[PDB]
Amino acid sequence: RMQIDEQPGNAIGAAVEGFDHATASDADIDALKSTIYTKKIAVLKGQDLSPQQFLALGKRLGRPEAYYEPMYQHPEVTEIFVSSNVPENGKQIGVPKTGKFWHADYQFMPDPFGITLIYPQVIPEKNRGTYFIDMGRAYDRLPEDLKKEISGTYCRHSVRKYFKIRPHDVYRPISEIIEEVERKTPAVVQPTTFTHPMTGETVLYISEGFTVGIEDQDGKPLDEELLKRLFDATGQLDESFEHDNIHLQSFEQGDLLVWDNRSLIHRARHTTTPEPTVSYRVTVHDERKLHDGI
Ligand SMILES: C[C@H](CC(=O)O)NC(=O)C(=O)O
Ligand SMILES: [Fe+2]
Repeated sequence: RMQIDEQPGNAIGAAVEGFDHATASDADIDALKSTIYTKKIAVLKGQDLSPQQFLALGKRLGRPEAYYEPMYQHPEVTEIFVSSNVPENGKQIGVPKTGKFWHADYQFMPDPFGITLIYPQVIPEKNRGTYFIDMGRAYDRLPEDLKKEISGTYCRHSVRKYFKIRPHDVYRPISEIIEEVERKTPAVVQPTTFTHPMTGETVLYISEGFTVGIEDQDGKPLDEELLKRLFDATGQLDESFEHDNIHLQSFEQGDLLVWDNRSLIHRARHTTTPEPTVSYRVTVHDERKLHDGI
């Protein structure tokens, strides 16, 4: 039935053939999750699923959690995060072109989930994909001066930079929305590096989209150049996307991307044209927290 073909050596990614979430065994799920923690990306091939079946597939990997802002939610399945620029019956479903920035999912939240699932529905014919950076691999290749400078430091993550304007936000003062974002989703504090509870790797838990500051042990803020140097060194400032840390993951019809939300930061690659693009997303919590300090 299920057959996992991992990429050779330390290459990122792994293809999964003949996977049926309804008939997959417990050993198939454990082996798949083990591939996600080690190969970071698991591409399920030939997935023809309804929105209800996509949620049932995500339930096999963990406990799904719906996005906190309801305008992203699928009308039928509230646990499905919808990124869509294609109206259905003239109504806007989801939010158009999400995640066009380096980030980890729910990084700005106090308890991020460990597994992210992406099921593209409408795929533009050419320049479409998703960039990826292994922050565990990025920390290992950091310069020694940066490793010891961030030792014992903390980082603050906030969605204040890419919080999308909601339909009911029209005609409201922009400072009224800013204070609402800082009230409902205040900046969370995480250690700059944590230990992956599944693999034991040291993960540099930062992202240009969500990480807004860096502090030492006492919470005393450090110069924001330290964060900018970390973004530059890991490849999050390369607008050409030719950095060695950057991996471009494309997909065909029927692919279902399941990747490690602890180690990986990602960025949506969209066309420079108004070409239709629809993607469904399910995000689940596994048997452990983001790290053993949460
Ligand atoms: C703000 C952003 C959605 C968007 O780009 O509109 N949130 C996430 O990506 C997530 O953490 O799930
Ligand atoms: Fe995302």
